[PDB]
Amino acid sequence: VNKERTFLAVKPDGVARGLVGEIIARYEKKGFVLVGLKQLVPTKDLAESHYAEHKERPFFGGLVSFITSGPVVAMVFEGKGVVASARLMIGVTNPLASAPGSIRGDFGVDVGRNIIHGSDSVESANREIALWFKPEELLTEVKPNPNLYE
Amino acid sequence: VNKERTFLAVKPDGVARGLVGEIIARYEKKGFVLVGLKQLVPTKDLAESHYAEHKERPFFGGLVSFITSGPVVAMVFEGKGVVASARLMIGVTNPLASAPGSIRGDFGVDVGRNIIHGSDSVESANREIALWFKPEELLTEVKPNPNLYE
Amino acid sequence: VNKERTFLAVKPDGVARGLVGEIIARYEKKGFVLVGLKQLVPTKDLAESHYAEHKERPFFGGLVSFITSGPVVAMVFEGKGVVASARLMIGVTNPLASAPGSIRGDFGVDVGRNIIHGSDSVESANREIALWFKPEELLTEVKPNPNLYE
Amino acid sequence: VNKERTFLAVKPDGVARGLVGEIIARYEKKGFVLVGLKQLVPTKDLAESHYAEHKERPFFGGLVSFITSGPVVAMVFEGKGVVASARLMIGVTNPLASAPGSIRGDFGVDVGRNIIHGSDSVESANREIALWFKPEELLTEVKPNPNLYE
Amino acid sequence: VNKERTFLAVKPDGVARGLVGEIIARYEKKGFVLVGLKQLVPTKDLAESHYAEHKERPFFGGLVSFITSGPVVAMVFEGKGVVASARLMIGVTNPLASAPGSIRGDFGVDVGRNIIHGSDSVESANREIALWFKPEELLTEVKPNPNLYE
Amino acid sequence: VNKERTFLAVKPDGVARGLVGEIIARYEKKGFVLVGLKQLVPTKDLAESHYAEHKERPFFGGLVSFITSGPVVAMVFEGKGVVASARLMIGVTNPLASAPGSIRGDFGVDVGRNIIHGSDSVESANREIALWFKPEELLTEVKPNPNLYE
Ligand SMILES: Nc1ncnc2c1ncn2[C@@H]1O[C@H](COP(=O)(O)OS(=O)(=O)O)[C@@H](OP(=O)(O)O)[C@H]1O
Ligand SMILES: Nc1ncnc2c1ncn2[C@@H]1O[C@H](COP(=O)(O)OS(=O)(=O)O)[C@@H](OP(=O)(O)O)[C@H]1O
Repeated sequence: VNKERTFLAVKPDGVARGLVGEIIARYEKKGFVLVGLKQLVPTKDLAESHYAEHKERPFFGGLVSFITSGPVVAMVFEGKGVVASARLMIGVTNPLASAPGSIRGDFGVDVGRNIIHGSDSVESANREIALWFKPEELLTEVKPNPNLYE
Repeated sequence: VNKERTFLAVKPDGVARGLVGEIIARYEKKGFVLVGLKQLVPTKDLAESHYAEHKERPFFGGLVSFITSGPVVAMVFEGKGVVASARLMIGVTNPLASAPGSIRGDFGVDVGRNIIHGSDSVESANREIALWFKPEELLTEVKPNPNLYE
Repeated sequence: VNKERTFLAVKPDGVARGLVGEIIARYEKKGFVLVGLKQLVPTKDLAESHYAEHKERPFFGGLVSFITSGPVVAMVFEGKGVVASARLMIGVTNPLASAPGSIRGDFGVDVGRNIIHGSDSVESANREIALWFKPEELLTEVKPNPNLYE
Repeated sequence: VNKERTFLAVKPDGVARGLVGEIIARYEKKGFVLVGLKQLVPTKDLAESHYAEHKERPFFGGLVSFITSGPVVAMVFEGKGVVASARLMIGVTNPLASAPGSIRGDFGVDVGRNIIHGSDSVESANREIALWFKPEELLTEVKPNPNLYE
Repeated sequence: VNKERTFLAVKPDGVARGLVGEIIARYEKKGFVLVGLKQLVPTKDLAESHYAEHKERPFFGGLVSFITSGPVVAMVFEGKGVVASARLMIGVTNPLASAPGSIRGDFGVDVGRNIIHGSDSVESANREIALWFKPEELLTEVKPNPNLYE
Repeated sequence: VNKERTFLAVKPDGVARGLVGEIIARYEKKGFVLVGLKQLVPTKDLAESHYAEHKERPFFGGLVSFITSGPVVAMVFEGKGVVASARLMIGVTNPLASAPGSIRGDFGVDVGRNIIHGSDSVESANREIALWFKPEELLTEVKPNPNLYE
């Protein structure tokens, strides 16, 4: 349904490099509605929890540290197939393998500093959202440009 | 030869969402010459005739209505391999499956409202052109940036 | 009223330099609705008539010749104070005195090749329109983004 | 000092027309740091309090309603002379009289729907900020591109 | 004559902030031809000589130091009235006072780090050019888009 | 290592069509540092040597001729995996087969005039670089945005 949602978060490197508006604009132009938005610096707790499935991976160490080394613009978009489209638009893990046109492909270079995070599945979406956003912070209703869907 | 032409038409949603300029600019930046251009509201007759090959398809119903529910910017471009290139740049039918950088992949979200139409073969081009444009409305001669071809 | 109209025409140099979409996009982004659009090569008659008020000026010679030396994308936009806003966005006669942000300021250099024409007054608007467009070629109705006006 | 801050808020039409990203990007490109950001629907109380100085003005009626008829992206930027600069970049009250390059001059058309609001004085900034943002939602420290200041 | 030239130089902050391409593109779009281009780190000797006219000015110390603290992309453009046009495009000394649309107005914030330098007069152009480019490094001939001048 | 380098060169058509700034900006946005830059007209000697590997290929004649028919903007970028990243960004030989988003895919149409050249391997990079730049013209040190690498 045209009410699917995903969790996106411009990480400390996207924020510091001034890529917040560019990244948001790409999604707005696509047709997805912003449903929640806010800036905060993640806590170790939030980072670990957010990155739970990578608990015993060599990189989990650095993920947690960096994602809490500064402000993060957390956000929630909504729209048909937003979870698949978002990831698609984001690119692939390694910015260097990301095709031009995608976020990481156009702006990224080191997997350590790959600008943004997008939920991988509606399952991780629903969890990630409920982790970063008090339900109060999300639009109870949404009306997309009528020229978007049939 | 560097004289092939394709028919393109920003559909009611492209036009209504204000994507006429961006769409044209993308092909102008590519190296193709506008040989014709015009805005109008297609008639049931033209829509049906335009969508002939999909007469007995479940969606044809909605195709003809929508493409006539408002203004359409019909246009004809020219240049080497313009037909294959236009489609590539337009993306795939479902905007969600269209790669970033393509028209439908950057601004589309529903198959029902997918912004633009490009001729799929030189065969359909020749026909589609002849349908929307009286031959008088088309450049009898063209001169592209000399820096474009060899 | 939000129904005022103006006549714009990307001249042979804007067209040849590939500035059609860029110029159209600027107006679309502003909030004005396209009401008519078409491409044609002006005839000596049309040029002279169009440039009537400059009949005995040293430059009238060249204006007429050049504006008929190639295709011209004639168009008609609509919206509140479109005639004043259009000119504003176009810039001033001499591209070099045109501030950055305007069309001529960003793209122009020689007054001889100043990319575009915009009607100077609603009076010249109403005349110019009726000169370049058979009434049939203009939308009988218009519905702008409801987010545009109050 | 390089710590001055101003309050900005993309109004319902900016948000609805999908201009959140572009607006933010313009200030990010300028050199200012986002110290706070969030989206919400203002309450009659906040709108009235926000528009206090215009209590007995004919338009105040519509100001409070509209700014509460939908989501608003409130945000706080920081940097040298940010208040005077923001306003300059925003343009003048009437979007039609706003020069190209400014926000209102590039995308606005009606005084009623003029996209964004910027604090007019450091005095109103300090107040406006304190109204929409709990001090917890604001960066306690900021570090701008070292290439920005001397 | 359409062969006047000016010396432009992206200072260390423009270079470090990644504004080289944007700045060149702005002039390329305008109509001016690149006649010389190169990246180098100014030597104290060159900075001093280049800033000769401000020898005993308070800021002279920092101008020389900063402009040699890193790579500068020196360039020479050519075109009718380029010197007055480049300056207009660059904006005014204080980036805060630069109108949106201008280089300094779109990206600068401190007078000390104001991105780029443009010759002030044809007098200074001829001089400045002769100072940073060996005559061999400048095009002996130039052919601008024929759609540019009359 | 984040110090790998590649040789890029905007060919005469990219230079003449005014794509220099756009092409540099694309790489600047990606994360790569400009380490050398300059504009020159290739001599037959250099074109031949540069195209050595295609000595007895049918197209070799035109490659050498065309690349010396005008100014070429030679440049050397630096960054982790730049050689494979630059190539990806450039697209594939036939601009018609280049995906949208890539340089050749966004602006090129003929294999003969395909805008830019990027080294194919670090082997060719080291060689090509050594051929168009005297070691003195390349930065002896580089400091990329700290928000780029881990
Ligand atoms: N090698 C390495 N070094 C550092 N950080 C890394 C590395 N591999 C993965 N990551 C980041 O951790 C998340 C891994 O998600 P993936 O599903 O892409 O894992 S994998 O790398 O593809 O195996 C994912 O973070 P988010 O995308 O922010 O969720 C990766 O970007
Ligand atoms: N010196 C000179 N040489 C060539 N062409 C010229 C010259 N002066 C004006 N024009 C063009 O003619 C129209 C004149 O309109 P203006 O009202 O601007 O006249 S004036 O030049 O300001 O006196 C106007 O054309 P449009 O803008 O296409 O209507 C000018 O661009």
